Amino acid sequence: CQPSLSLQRPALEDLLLGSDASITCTLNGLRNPEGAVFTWEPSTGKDAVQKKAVQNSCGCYSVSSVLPGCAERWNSGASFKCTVTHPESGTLTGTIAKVTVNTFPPQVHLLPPPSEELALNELLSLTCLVRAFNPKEVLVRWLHGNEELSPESYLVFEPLKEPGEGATTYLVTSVLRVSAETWKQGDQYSCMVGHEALPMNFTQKTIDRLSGKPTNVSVSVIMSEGDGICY
Amino acid sequence: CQPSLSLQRPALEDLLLGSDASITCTLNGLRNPEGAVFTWEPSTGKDAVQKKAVQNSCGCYSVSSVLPGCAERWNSGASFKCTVTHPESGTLTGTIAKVTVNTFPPQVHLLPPPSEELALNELLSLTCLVRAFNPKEVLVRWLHGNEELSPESYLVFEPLKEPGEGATTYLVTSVLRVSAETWKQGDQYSCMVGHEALPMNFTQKTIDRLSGKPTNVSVSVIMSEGDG
Amino acid sequence: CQPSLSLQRPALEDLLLGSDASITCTLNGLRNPEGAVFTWEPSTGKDAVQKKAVQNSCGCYSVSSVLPGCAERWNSGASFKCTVTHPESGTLTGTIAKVTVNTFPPQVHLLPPPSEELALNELLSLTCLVRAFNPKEVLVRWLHGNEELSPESYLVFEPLKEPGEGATTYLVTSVLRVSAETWKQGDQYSCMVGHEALPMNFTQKTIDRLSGKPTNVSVSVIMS
Amino acid sequence: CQPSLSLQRPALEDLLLGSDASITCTLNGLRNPEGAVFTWEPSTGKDAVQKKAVQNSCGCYSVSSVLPGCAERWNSGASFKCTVTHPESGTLTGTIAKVTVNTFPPQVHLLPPPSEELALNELLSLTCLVRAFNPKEVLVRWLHGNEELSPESYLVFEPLKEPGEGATTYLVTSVLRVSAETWKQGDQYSCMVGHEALPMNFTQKTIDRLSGKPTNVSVSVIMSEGDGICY
Amino acid sequence: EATILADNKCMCTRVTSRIIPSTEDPNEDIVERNIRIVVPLNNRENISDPTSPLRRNFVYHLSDVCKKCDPVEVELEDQVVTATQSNICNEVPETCYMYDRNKCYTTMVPLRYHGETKMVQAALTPDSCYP
Ligand SMILES: *[C@@H]1O[C@H](CO)[C@@H](O[C@@H]2O[C@H](CO)[C@@H](O)[C@H](O)[C@H]2NC(C)=O)[C@H](O)[C@H]1NC(C)=O
Ligand SMILES: *[C@@H]1O[C@H](CO)[C@@H](O)[C@H](O)[C@H]1NC(C)=O
Ligand SMILES: *[C@@H]1O[C@H](CO)[C@@H](O)[C@H](O)[C@H]1NC(C)=O
Repeated sequence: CQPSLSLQRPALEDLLLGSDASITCTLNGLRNPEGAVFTWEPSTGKDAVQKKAVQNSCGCYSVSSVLPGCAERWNSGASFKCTVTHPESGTLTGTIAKVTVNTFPPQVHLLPPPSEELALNELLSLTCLVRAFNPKEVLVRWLHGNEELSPESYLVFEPLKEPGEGATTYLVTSVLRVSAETWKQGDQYSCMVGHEALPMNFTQKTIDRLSGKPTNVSVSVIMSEGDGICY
Repeated sequence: CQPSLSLQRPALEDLLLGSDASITCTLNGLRNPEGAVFTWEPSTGKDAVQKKAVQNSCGCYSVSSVLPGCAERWNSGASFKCTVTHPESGTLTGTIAKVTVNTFPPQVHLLPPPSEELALNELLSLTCLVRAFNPKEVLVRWLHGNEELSPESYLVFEPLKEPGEGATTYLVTSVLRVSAETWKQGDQYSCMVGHEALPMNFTQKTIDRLSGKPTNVSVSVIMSEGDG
Repeated sequence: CQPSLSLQRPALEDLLLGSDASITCTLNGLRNPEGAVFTWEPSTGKDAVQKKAVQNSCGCYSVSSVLPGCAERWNSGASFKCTVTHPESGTLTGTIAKVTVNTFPPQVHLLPPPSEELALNELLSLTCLVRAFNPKEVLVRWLHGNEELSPESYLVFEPLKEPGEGATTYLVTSVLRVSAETWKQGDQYSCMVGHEALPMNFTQKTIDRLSGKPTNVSVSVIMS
Repeated sequence: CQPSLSLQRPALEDLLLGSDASITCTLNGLRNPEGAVFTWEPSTGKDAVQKKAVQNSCGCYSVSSVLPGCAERWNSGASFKCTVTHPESGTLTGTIAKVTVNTFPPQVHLLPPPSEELALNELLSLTCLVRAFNPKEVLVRWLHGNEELSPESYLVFEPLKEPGEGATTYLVTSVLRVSAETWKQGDQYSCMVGHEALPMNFTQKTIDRLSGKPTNVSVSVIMSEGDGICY
Repeated sequence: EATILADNKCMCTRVTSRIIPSTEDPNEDIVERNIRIVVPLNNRENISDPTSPLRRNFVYHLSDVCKKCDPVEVELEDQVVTATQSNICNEVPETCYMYDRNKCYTTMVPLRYHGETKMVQAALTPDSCYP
């Protein structure tokens, strides 16, 4: 349990959906509570707030300070450095930034309910599989019609590194439990995903009992001439 | 660094993939690895292993006490007990047992790959969705044909408690990446899952390239004019 | 106002098909609308009819007469000579004849309407391409149901000399606007083309919605 | 040959291809070759030019002047006026205005060779039909395989008013004689048509050996997925 | 009465579908689609360039048929946000079979007037590309 420094990155929720992202400079492994000094190099925006010392499972202390009002700098790929003086002995520094430069925009796929779970007219599982995102953190929400569903109704599974060779990618899954009654009525359900290396902010996909698997599809091919113009 | 005693059940892998099950009684809160002498009462059977060389980041000590031969009493649903007496704390005691009150046979479904991956080449994504009972522990494996695939090829998530009321159940999902070529060529893939209550230990569901309800697709051609 | 004599060739209209074709002898560049004497030396025995004098925008006069009796000798290569005594002074002379030295019969080609129009119904453009007349004059008419259509329904474009060497020919085009319904229902359409150097009094071509066509397109629709 | 004034529009080629748009103001009838006077109502600073008078067949004199730079004004639908002083008399006046009411662009349809000559190879006739356009001037050019073809080899006919009722419209037909060899090899020909009522100055249609249909034709039509998720 | 799930303008492929009741029970219901394709018999490999061979091969990826590339708003608690609706629209332009009547298709031609060559932009769809 020796003194050590680390920087806790801003949450994706604040960067994409919220209004004020912040960075936290944290020392841990400290025997002497309080008395530590936390100085940010980019002393702009709003003053950092020093938080109270808290004991961990070993009785050592965690002491940190948070710098708010930093979303505008991160949206440009900027950087932050923290220099700290231990409450006991030494000078320690570190840096972070919001720039990885080897990202893969997400691919959001939706899997409709299994036949085994919809033939009974009970409850359905809509599975959202978001694939490929190099900075591992995802914002997953679900929509029922045009309204957001409460987060207590989602099971969102943490990101895991994908196996194999090549560029690193990760999967995230979430399951929404849906009443077969509203699926029968035709209510639309959609998965909403956030990830910074992606344009126009967020991404979404929607499914219902029309997009799902059909039965006895009718296909009509028409040969055309004219000018080859579709009207 | 306060004293405590707990019991850790055998891994499900130890009770379904053959039998090599043991219960680990953990003796915590030690300031000396020599620790304490502990006793046993899992029915009978003189077999104990004491590992003393264990430390936390706090620098404080823990002892792992292994009792082999526990599988039969997990299959019966019987209890086990562990006791120790430390110079640091006096006597610590605890028990462990299989939970049957909220134990329900599982419910497993498979999701064929999404459409975009089928239109494309490269790779696909087969998803195995598993519903777990409250005393939940799941072994998720996959088959390519009749061969077991290495865990290094899976992506398996931890269980999360489902919303609702009246019972506690969890969901897990796992994804297997499948080459488009073997998909189109007819190689079969399957999700095997091991669970406590399942009478035959393991269950299996399968995905083919033809899985699902087959359809009468009606196709016709119109040579008439009108374009579109 | 420079005096000059010219003879006007008989026009195809009335020639290969009408009776009593005629030739006109005309003096231009006159200051006196009287006294011109149009003597005719084909010696058919017919008296040319003197016509009323007319003026240009500048006041110059033009005076002419018309001889009846043409086709029977004109199409035979006869040379009709005209000498005119000038209203004011002197005489002028010239001749007219069918020139059979280097003539070319026509070729008539009809083009069905384009698919771009057929797809829209409305009216279709049936076009008659008439290639390779030696001189410029041509009679272009159409038939609808084998009945002649009025001149008001035509769009016939002036003869223009054909490009190329080793030739002396003209090209003419005509467009007929035809309701898509009559085309789809099978009304017959024809292009009639008349010209001097010819085996008959009517060379024509016909078109319909139908012909031997490359239209059996095999459409292999695949569910994959 | 009585004294008179008339005005003449710019050439359509000057309007659509070049930049030297101009208007011509012409006197006619007068008996005096001596210089007359031209006044341009727009009253531009640019040098309006009196050029060279011409004697007609009857000895009548034609005089004219040109106003340059009539570009944006015609594209904007602006009118022009000319007042002239005859050497023998007083003043005459007149105007030109662009049609901004029935500005209908043509429809262009191209036709392959007729079958009679096509069966004989030798020399083929390709034809271009320009129909249902109102203003009385059209620019028609014939192209080769992505290469302009010399005017001495194509035959363009004058516009001719269409039959029936409606806005005044004209047809134009043109014939390009084509070596049967270039046809058999599939050399690509095209009709280029230009006009001021077309939002773009020009439109193009093409002919080649496959503009019709071979006697052995098939099309591969594949519907992929079919039972997939239709979003 | 059918719901239109997809209406593409490059590959006319109106994909309607509707809930057709079954013959077994009034509760059980069936779904059926109407993939109405329109294949051009006269169009080049590419429609942006008129000097390409005729098109005798057509493939219709359903995902590409039912696409969505029009951002939408979403009431995420108290922050309305713009929403990409697919993971496909990403431009290289996509392969296109038929002309979109509501898009302008043109070609550049070297025409020689008054003695010099000029690059003139000519319409391929003259009945569209208006203001
Ligand atoms: C359709 O072909 C055209 C012809 O090249 C392509 O589009 C033009 O390509 C040139 C050369 O790269 C560019 O300068 C132009 O900007 C392009 N046109 C436009 C409107 O952008 C096009 O790539 C072809 N389509 C496909 C799928 O191959
Ligand atoms: C096609 O329709 C017949 C009609 O009786 C039915 O028996 C058959 O099962 C159907 N096939 C599929 C694949 O739906
Ligand atoms: C159809 O194909 C056959 C193949 O021999 C051919 O004889 C015929 O001319 C083609 N066209 C039509 C319209 O049948």
